[PDB]
Order: sequence, then structure tokens, then C-alpha cells
Amino acid sequence: MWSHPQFQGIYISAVGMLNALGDNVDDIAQNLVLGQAPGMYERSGWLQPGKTCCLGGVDAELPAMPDMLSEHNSRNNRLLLAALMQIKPQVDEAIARHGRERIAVIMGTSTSGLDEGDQHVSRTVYQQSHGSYHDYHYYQQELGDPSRFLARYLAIEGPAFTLSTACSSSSRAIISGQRLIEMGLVDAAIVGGADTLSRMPINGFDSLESLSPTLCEPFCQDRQGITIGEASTLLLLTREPQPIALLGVGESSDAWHMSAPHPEGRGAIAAINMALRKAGISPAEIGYINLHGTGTKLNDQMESIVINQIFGENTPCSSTKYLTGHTLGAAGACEAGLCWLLLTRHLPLPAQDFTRSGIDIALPACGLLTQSQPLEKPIVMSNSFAFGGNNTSLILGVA
Amino acid sequence: KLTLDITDWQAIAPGLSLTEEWKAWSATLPAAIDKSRPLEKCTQLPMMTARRLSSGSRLAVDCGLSLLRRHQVDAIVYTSRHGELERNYQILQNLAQQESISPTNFAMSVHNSSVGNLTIVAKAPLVSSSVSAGIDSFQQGLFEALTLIHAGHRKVLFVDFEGEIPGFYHNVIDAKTPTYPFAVALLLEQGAGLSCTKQSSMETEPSLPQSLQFLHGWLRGEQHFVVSGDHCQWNWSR
Repeated sequence: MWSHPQFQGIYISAVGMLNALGDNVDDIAQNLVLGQAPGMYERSGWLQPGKTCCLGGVDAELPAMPDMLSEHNSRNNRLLLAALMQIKPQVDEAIARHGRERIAVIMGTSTSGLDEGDQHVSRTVYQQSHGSYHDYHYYQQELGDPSRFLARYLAIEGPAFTLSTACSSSSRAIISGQRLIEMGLVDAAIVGGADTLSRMPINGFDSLESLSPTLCEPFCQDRQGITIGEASTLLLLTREPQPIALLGVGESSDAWHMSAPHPEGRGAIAAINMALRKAGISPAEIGYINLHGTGTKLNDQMESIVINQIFGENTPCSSTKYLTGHTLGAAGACEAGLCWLLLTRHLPLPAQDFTRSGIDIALPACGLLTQSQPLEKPIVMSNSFAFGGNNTSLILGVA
Repeated sequence: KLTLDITDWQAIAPGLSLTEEWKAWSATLPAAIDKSRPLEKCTQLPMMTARRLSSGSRLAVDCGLSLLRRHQVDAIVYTSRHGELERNYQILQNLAQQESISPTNFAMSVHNSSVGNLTIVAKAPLVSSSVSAGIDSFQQGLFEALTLIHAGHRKVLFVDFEGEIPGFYHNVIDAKTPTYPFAVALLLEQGAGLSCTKQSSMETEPSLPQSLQFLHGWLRGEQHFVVSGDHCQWNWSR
């Protein structure tokens, strides 16, 4: 018989950030427009043997780890706690409204407390007493510690886990939180991640001949590899409408090499296409692309070819890694956060830095910004291409 | 709460690799591993390849390859609590001793090196994820697998693994913490053959890894079984 017929999109409600551009979203927004990162400078004691290294650091005094949570006392978790303090009222409202069981905590990291693990090995091997005041716990170095710490701190009883897919970790975290809300398992998700400076990735990238000792120059003639940075980003995803929508997400694997990209960018193309089709838009509707653009020979070549193929020559794009550094596991959420700031604060688009060696003349035209300009369409894309050929594309838009 | 179908499996742990060994073990209480029992050789990898992967990674890639040879899969999720801890420890020792780091050792130290190496060896450009969540890496990682099924991936290869924990760490882990290598591979599909609900628990640092608690209860065939985690438990029903 007849019955009465009257008887979902994910949004970003809040973002907390720390990186080389600043200790809060106000300072980061200002410094992004100015093109200056106060935390980006040469630091001693990281790169062996006895070398200085340009690094993107967070120099801010970080909140103390409450002493009842000392098992989680890493700089990595104190950076996450600093980001959480920026969005604490919004997080408290979500928990109170939806309940502890209907919030997820999905983090990404490639380090966790790796620096604390490094200190523990060196201090133990050489019985060092004076240099170190740190109360080490194995939990600090576990890759699952970011989500474990935040869930314990906030009493979140919903899904809680950390993605560790190298440079795509914290962008995969955004995808997984978005899906857990779409699925109806939770109403909101705290997503993002943090990576902290450690001798292990700095000397590891040096061993790959992929570390620039001097500030990276993505897409430039003289580029000699990456500049490492650290960052924390937390985004509060929700089914409740907010000014900024997460319009599209895309993911792929190259199945090519553990550290070099697919030479034809097959995986990058698949991730970008998937994000555009989820958002229901054409390449022409993108106002800006925040590129991966690490400053390696192979990454920047592949990426210029992929953007030329999908977008042509007229879509504004740049890599901001000459400001933040390559924040590794934190890069996906850091750059999504910068894209959220461009949209919410109506900021001019950041130029590619061509002030040093100039553009690589062998790369195809792909719309690299030679100067700052206004955003002409209220939709932005951020891409991440990681070790193990792991690719993400995120699309943010004004709702 | 989650519901899924599990349509195939492949696993290796000390003294356990053959179907008959796993089935006999599922009939025995309590569920236990003798770390002094030998591990079987990799069957899908050339020995040179297997011996260049770490103790847990080689098992995880081998079990994954076994299932990829039997099935068309759409996506892959690997889970591990400790990840590439042996490689991490080697590199932290290189830094302490002011020795050169092996670039291959560094590249393979990323948590997703197991799933990445599987996609390369199998020529399988499939969506891949790699999850860590402490004691609950297996149970929380099932949520990552369910997001991929939700997103339209019909058949998801799911592999939980650990490598050997270096003796260096034995004084900073719980006395109960398992320290041996193992891998459990499952083929997950959309369905309601199994349901799982999470509850509070007074237990932590289980003596048996979650994926092996799961395999024991699942193979044993009782209507209800429990997987213990970090002050939580996971109530499975058939």
C-alpha cells in the first residue's frame, strides 16, 4: 500500500597547525603571504658527519605532556597537543554533541617519536647521563602512538589508528576519516598527523643522495633534492555543514619502485582522476594545485608531465616545500591545511620560488606560478606521491 | 561494530604453516605459540629476495603473494604494531656508531615497505594502505579495510605481521609482549558472515598477537570468540 515518502558530504569545521611558517593559523597565513618561514634555517647536530643542514623546524615552546600520560611524552605528541589546543572548543563540542563512541581519531606519521628512539639507543650504548633528561617509554616510538595518545587524552572510543604510508600518511588519514563518516560509523573525525625532526630520515635521505644541504628549489634547473621539515596538522571533519567542503579524494599505487615514481606518472594520474570524479568536476574547475614538488630530479619531472597531461598550461600550481620543507608523513595534512587557509582567509596563491636557479627548461609548461596571484575559482587540489608508490589527491571547496 | 565475509586465509608463525598445523592448533586450549619452534621457508619468493626482506616482512609478502595467486583482489591493507623495528634499530645503531646507513635498509624501513614490495613483485597497481595502532593494529586495521570496501573495493587482501623484536628492546616492553615473527593474511569481502563489536576490558599487553587470537577463534569454529586489546576487547560472532 502507499506510504508517506517523508516517513552525505564531509566538511572541515576547524584546523590547527604548527610548521616552519608559524605556531598558529594566524601567523602561518601572514608568513605564507610574505613568503618567509621563520623556522627554516641551517641547524647543526643532525646531518653526519658534523655537517649543518637547512631544516624546517617548529621552535615554539610546546605544551607539557600531562605526567599521567608520560608513556606518550614525545615531541611528536606535544606538536599534536599544540595543534589540538587551537581547535579544542570545536573538538569538545563534537564529543559532547555526537558522544565519545561516534568520533574517530585517524592520524598519519612516518616518525612518531623516532627522535626519542634515537636518543634511547645512543644514551644506552654510551651510558650518557648529562645530555639527556628524557623519560623514554617504548610507546613514544610506536607508529600507532599519535592516534593512541589523542584517543586516551580526549576519551574517544570510536575508530583510532595511524596510517604509515611514508609521505602520503596524513593525506590517507583524511581519506579514511572522510569514509568512516560517510559509512555512518562516526559523525566527526579528528584527522591529520605530525612528523618531527630526526637524524634517521635526514641521514637516510642523504644515503639516497636525495637530501639538498641548502634550501630545496622544486621544479628548478639546479635542484639537488629535498629539504626536511617537521609539522603537526589536525583537521576536524564533520557531516554537519561548514564553509569548506572536502569535495573529492583520490588514491592509487604505482607498483613500480620503492622510492622512485612511475616514470609515466600512471599512479599520480589515477589518484587525480579519482578525486575529480568524486567531486563531479573537470580539470578546468580547479583554481590552484598545491603540488608534491619535493625538489628531486625524478619527482618534479614526473609531476610536471602529469599536470601538463591532465590540466595543460593554464592551471595555477606551486609546491610550498621551499617554505615548510618536505614534512614527510605530515606533508599531506600540512598542505591540505595550507589549502584550507587559502580558501578561508582569501589569500593570494603562493608562487614557485624561481629567485635562485630558475625554472628547469626541460620540463613541460604546467602552470607553475612565477608570481603570486588571486584564486579565481573556489576549488583547490593538494597532491602527495610517497615511497612504496603510494599516491593521494584531495580537493577542497567553498560549500 | 563491523560485519564482513572472510573467504580465504594464509598464515605462518613459529611451528605453524600447514593447514593441518593451524587446524590442530585451533583445537588446543589455551591458544599459545612456542617461539623456539622453527618458521617454514618462504614458498612464493626466491630465497635471495626473502632474505633481503626483514623477518616479519618476508612472511607478510609471502602470505600476501599466496592469496594474490589464488584471487583477483581490488585493494591491499597491511597492519603491524612494531613495523620495521629491526631495520629502525640497525639504523639507530649506525647513527650511534657514526657508521654509513644502507640506502636500501633506509628505503625498506618505511612501515608500508611490505605492502609496497608486494604491489611491485605482483605487478599489482592496487590501492594500498599500511596501519599501526599499538596492541590493536589488527582490529583497528579492519576499519581501514572496511573503508576500502565502502569505497567500492570488492575483495581486500588484509595482512597483519610482526618481525622479531631485537633483544635490545626486551627490557622496555611488557614481559607478556610476543617477540617472534609471524604473518596472518585474510581475504575480506562485503558481507555479514562475521560481526565484531568492541567493549572496555581490564586486560592489556596480550601474550598472543590479536591476529593469532582471531585465527584461533575463527578456525576453532565456535559461535562467539574474543580478541583482547589495550584495555578493550573485540566480541566476534558467526
